[PDB]
Amino acid sequence: EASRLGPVFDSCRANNRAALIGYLPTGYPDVPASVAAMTALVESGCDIIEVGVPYSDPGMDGPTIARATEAALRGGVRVRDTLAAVEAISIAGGRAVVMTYWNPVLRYGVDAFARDLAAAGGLGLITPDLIPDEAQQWLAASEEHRLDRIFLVAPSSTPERLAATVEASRGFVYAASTSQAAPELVGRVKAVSDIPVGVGLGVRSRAQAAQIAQYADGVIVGSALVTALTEGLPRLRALTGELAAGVR
Amino acid sequence: EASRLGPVFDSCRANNRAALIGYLPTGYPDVPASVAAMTALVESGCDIIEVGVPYSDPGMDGPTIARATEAALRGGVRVRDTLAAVEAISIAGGRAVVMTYWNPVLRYGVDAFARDLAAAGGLGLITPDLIPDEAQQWLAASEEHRLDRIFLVAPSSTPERLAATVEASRGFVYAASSQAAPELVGRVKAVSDIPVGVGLGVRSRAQAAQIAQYADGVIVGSALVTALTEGLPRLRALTGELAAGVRLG
Amino acid sequence: SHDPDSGGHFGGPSGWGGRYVPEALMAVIEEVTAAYQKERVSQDFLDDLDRLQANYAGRPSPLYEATRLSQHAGSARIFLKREDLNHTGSHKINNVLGQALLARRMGKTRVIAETGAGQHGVATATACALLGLDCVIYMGGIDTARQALNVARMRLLGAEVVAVQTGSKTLKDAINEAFRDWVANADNTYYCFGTAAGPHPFPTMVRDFQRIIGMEARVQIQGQAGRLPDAVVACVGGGSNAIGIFHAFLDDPGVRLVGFEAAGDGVETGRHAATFTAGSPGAFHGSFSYLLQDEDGQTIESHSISAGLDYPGVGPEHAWLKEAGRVDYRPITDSEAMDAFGLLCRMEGIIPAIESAHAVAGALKLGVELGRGAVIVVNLSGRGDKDVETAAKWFGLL
Amino acid sequence: IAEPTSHDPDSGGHFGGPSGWGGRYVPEALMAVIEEVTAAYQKERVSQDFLDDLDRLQANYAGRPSPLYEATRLSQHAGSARIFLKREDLNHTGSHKINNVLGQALLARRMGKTRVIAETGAGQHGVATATACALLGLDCVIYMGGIDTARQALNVARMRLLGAEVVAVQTGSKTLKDAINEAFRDWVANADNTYYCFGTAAGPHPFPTMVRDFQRIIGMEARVQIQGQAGRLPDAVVACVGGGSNAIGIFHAFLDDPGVRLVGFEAAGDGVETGRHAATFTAGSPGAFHGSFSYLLQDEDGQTIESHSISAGLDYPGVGPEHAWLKEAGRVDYRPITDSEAMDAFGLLCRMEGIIPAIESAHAVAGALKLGVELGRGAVIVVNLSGRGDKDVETAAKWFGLLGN
Ligand SMILES: [K+]
Ligand SMILES: [K+]
Repeated sequence: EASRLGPVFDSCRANNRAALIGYLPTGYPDVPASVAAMTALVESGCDIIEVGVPYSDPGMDGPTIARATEAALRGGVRVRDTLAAVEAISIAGGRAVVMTYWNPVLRYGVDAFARDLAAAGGLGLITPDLIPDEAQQWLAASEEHRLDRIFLVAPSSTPERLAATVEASRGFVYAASTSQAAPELVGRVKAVSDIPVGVGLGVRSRAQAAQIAQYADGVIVGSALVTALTEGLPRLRALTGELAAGVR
Repeated sequence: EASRLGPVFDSCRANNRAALIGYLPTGYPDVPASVAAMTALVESGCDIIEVGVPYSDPGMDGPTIARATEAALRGGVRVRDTLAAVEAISIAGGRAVVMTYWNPVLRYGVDAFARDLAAAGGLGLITPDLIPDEAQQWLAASEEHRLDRIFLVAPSSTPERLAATVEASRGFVYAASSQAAPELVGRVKAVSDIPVGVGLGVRSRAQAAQIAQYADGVIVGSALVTALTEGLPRLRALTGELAAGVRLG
Repeated sequence: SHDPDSGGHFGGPSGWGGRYVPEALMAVIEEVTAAYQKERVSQDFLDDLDRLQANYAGRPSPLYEATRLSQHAGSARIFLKREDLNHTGSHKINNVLGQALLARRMGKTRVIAETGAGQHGVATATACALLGLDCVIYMGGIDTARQALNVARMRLLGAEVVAVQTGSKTLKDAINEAFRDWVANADNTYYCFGTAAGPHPFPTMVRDFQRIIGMEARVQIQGQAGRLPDAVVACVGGGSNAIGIFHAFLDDPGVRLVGFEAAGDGVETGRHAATFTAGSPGAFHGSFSYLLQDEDGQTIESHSISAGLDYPGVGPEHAWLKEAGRVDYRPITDSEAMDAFGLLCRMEGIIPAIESAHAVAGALKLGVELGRGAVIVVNLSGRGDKDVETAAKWFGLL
Repeated sequence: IAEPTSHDPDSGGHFGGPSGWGGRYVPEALMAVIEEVTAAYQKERVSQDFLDDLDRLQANYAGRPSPLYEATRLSQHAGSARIFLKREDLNHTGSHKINNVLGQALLARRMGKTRVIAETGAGQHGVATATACALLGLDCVIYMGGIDTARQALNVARMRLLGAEVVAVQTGSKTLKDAINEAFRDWVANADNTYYCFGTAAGPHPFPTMVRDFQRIIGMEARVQIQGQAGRLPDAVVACVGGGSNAIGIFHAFLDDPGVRLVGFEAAGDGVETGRHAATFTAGSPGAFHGSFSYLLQDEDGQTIESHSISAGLDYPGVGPEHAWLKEAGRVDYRPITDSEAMDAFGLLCRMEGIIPAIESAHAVAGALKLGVELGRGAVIVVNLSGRGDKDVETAAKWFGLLGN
C-alpha cells in the first residue's frame, strides 16, 4: 500500500518542516566527483537526492543544469554511472530517486531499468517528459519493483489532466513552475489528494527555501546546488546547511 | 548620268590597276592627328579615303578598328569632325567617302547629313548596317545631293539579294569577307558592270596585288590603323607598298 | 483507416508516434489537436486552403516525363512530380499554408518555427506575412552564421530570427528552444512544426497537408501514362514530402513505394543520416519512431552533403509503414546524389535540391532493376538554386 | 490554335507603315540567316504540331498556367484599388524568359540546328537559354562580358551545371555590348548549324514578333483569369519594360479591349533629371539600335548613352519596336519608376503578401500602387509579376541594411 518516500514525508511533517530535495547530475564535473558531492548532500542534511541522468536533448532544464549535463556527456558519462551513484548514496544512508528523460530508459529497457534501480536501493523515478498517457509499461514496472513514480504537473495543467497525473503518481508530485503560481498549483493538488507535493522554483538561499516550506511538503533545489558544486565541494556543504535550516 | 567615283575607276582601269581604298576612323588617336593621317594617305597614293564615323555600338568593326573607335570616343570625337576631315581631304586633292553606321545619320537628319557631306566635298556614303530594304530616305537624299551609295554584299548573300544590292548601289559595291572573295566578285560581274571593292584583312603589298587581278578596288582599314598607331611614317611606308600592289603594269 | 488512435499511435501495440512530451506542453497540444479535428472537416477551411494552394502557391504542380534520363535508368520511364515549381521552391509551402490558416482560426497572433539551413524558416515566414501573423524563426547559430542570405530573406518577409547558441547549435537545438518558447507563450503562439514527426497531432496534420501531392500525382500519372505507376519514390528526412506523395497510393497493391534516405560517405563509415538503415526505435521530440542514437539513447551527429536530410529522427507513420512491409527505405550516398544532381541538370535543365537528388539517384537504380518501360514517379521535392555553390564546388566549377 | 495577325508588322518587320517602327537595321552579312529563321518561323507558327509541342512543354515542364493572385494586403497602399498579380515568378527558372527560350529552342530543332548561342548581362537570359538547350539536347554557348562573369560566379556555375559553355568576353569594355558583338559574329560564321536565341522583344525582324508570340500566353491566360476572379475585364493591365517581352506578352490579349488601360513602367534609376536612368520613352528619342527602329537613349550625335538602374534586367538603353508603335498609336502609356519606388514596392510585397519579387517586377508593383491611387477604390489592376526575387536577395538586403558591413 504505502509509498517508498512516504515515511520520509511522514518524518518531516511530524518534525514541523518540509523535506529538502536536492538534485545533482551524474558525471559533473566527473563521475567520482559527482558521487562525492551526492554523498556530501546526505552528510549536509538533504532528505531525498535526485540523481540526474544526463541527456543530449533536455527540454525542461535551465541553463546551469544543461551546461553541467553537456560537460558530463563530453566526459563520457554512462547511464550505469547513475545506478552506481544511487548505490553509493544508499550505502551512506541517503534516500535516492532518479530523474531522467524517457529515451535512455527506453534504450535500457523499462522493466530492466526499474529492476536495476530497485537493486541499487533507488526509491523511485521522476519523469519530466513521460506523461501518464504513455506510462503503461512504466506503471507495471513501478508496481513490480516497488518504485515511486513522480510525474510533473504545471500551472497550465487542466483540471482533468492534473487529477489523472496525481492519481498516477506515488511518493510525491513534482509541481514544476516555469509569483503566486507555485502556491495555487500546490493548492489544486491538495484539493483532490493527500499525496506529498514537491516544489522547485530556482531556490538560492535559506530565506527562499523557508518561503516554500510554508505551503509545500518538499523543497526541490537543483540549479543552486550545481552552481555551488562548481565553486567547490566546501561551498556545496555550507549552502546545503543553509537550505536544510530554511526548511525548518 | 555617271557616279561620282566612276572617273576614278575609269582612270584606274585605263592604267591597268585597281584603286587603293584606304579607311581611317575620325578622331583616332585624336582629331588633329587623324586629319594629318588622312592627308598623309592622299599624299602616299590612296585613290579613295574612307572616313570612319566612330559609333558606340559597332557590329561590323573588327578588334583593331573597334579599339581605335572606342579611343576616339573617349577623346570626345564628334560627327561634325568627320565633316571637317572630309573638307581637309578634298583640300589636299583627295577623294573622300564616309563610312558610318546608320543611327548617327538618322540623328543628324538624313537629308541634312547628305547636304552637309556634299558641301564638305564628300563623294559618297558607305552604309555597313543599312540594307536597300530600309534605304528609301537615303536613295532620295543620295539622288538629290549627288552622292554615291556603296552597299555591302557578302559570300552568304542570296542571288535575289545580291541583285537588289548591286542595283541599289552607285560608285562601287563593297564585297566584304580563301576562294570566297573572287567568287563573290564573279557573281557581281555576272549581273552588273559596277566597280567592286574587296575587303579581305589586307596588310601587305602581295595581298593587294592578288585582289587587284579580279577586283576594281582594294579596300584596306585594320592595317592602316595598326600602322598609324606605330606612327605617321609607318603609315606612309605601308600605303606606298599597298599602292605598288594595286598596280599590275 | 491509415490514421492513428486518439493518443496518436500508429499500429496499436508497436506504439509508433504518441506524445513523449512534458506535461507543461499538454494544454497547448490538446488545444491544437481539438482545433485541427474541428477545421479538417470544416468546408470554409478546406476552401480557403484550396484557394491559396491554387492562386498563391501554384498548385497543381505538374508531372513531367524526363525522357532524357531514361537511358540512364535502364530505359524505365521516370516521371518527376514537380514540387520544385511551387511558391518558395519546395513542398514545404503545403505544410505552412495549412498550419498558418489553422493558427489564425485559433486566434493565435504569433507563429514560431525551427529551421536547418533556412528552408522551413523561409516557408513559415512566407505564410505568416501572407496571413498577417507575427513570426519568429529559431535557427542554430552554426546555421545562421553560414546562411546570411536566408536570414535576410526571413527578415525581408517581416520575421524575427533567433540564433540558438545552446547544445550543438543546430537544427535539433533550435527545435528544443522552440518548444520552450511555445510553453512560455502558449496563450498567443502557435508552433508550426516543419516535418511529419513530433508529438500527435503533427505527424498526421503535416501528412494531411502534404497529401495533395500524391492525390494530384495519382490522377496525373493515369492521365499521361494510362495506368498506375510501377513505383512511387521520394527522399526521406523527417518524412513530410515522402508521406505526402505516398499516401494516395497506399491501397494500390501493385504500386511499389520506396523512400530514399541520406547515406553520406556510406552507412558503414558512420558518417551518414540513414535513420532506418542504421538507427533504432526511440522517443525523440515527442514521437516514438526510429532514431540515430548511441547505446545509452543519446542523439548522435548525422552527416550528409544535403542539409535538409540531417534530421536524426524520422516520422512515426513511416516506421509503421516499414513494419507493415508497405514501404521500403534505402540508403543513397552523397556521390550517388550528386551524380544524379548533375545528370538532371545536363539532361532535363532541372536543377534539383540535393535532397531531391537522393530520390532521383534512387529512381535511376530502381529503373535498372525494373527494366524497359517501367513507370516510376519521383517526388522532386525542391529546386536546387540553394545548392548551386555546393554543387559547383563538388564538380570543380569554382 | 494559331492566333490572329491584326497587330502584326508587314513582311519587312515594320509596325505602322512600310518605314515605321521595327524593320531590319542590320548588315547584309546577317541577312541569309535572318531570312532562314524568318521562313522557318512563318511555317512553324501556324503548324498545329509545333504549337502542341510548345503547349506540352509549357504545361508539364514549365508548369503553366501560372496563377492570378489577388494581393488583398497591398490594397491599402494602392488607394484601395485591387491588385491582381499574374505569377510568372512561379515559372520554371523563376521568370517569363522560359516561355521565350522554349519556343526558340523548339524552332532551333525544327530548323536542324545542333547548336544555340545567346548572350547575357547579369545571367538570367543565359540561364534560361542553357536550361532549354539541356532539355532539348542542344549544344549551348553563352557570351558574357568579363565584368559580368567575374561579378556573377553562381550564374556562370548554373549555366555550366546545365552543360553550356560560358565564353567570358575580355575585349573592349568587357560588358554586355562586347558579348552581343561576339554572339552575332559567331552566328554568321556558324549559321549552318547555329541558332541565335535573342533575349527580348527587340532586334531585327522576326524577333520582336516571334518573342512576343511566345509571350502572348501570359496575356491570354490573364484575360480568362481576371474575368473569372473579378467578374469583368480589368480597368488596367501593367508590366515592367526592359526590352519589352513580358510587357508585350501580357498586353497583347487586351489590345482590342478599349476600356482596358495599358501601362508600361520603365527604370528611372536615380531619377530622370539626374542622367542616371534607363527611361527610354520618358527621356529617349527615335533611332536605329540593335537592328530595329524604336526609341533609345542617345546623345546629340546618336551615340548610345550609358543607362543605370538598380535592376539588371531593366538596364537597357532601348526598347522593342512594337512598344514604340503602341506609344505613337496612343494605346499604351509608358511611365518612369525610380530605384527607390521599386525597392519600397519590393519590401512592401515581401512583408504584406510573402512574395519576394524580382527587382524588375517590383517596378511594375510600384507603378501599380500609384495607378491604384489615380483610379481609386475598387479599380481592378492586373500586374505582371515577371520574376521571383531570389537572385535579388543580396541587393535588397544591402538596400535595407540587413547585411551591415
Ligand atoms: K501551375
Ligand atoms: K529601357
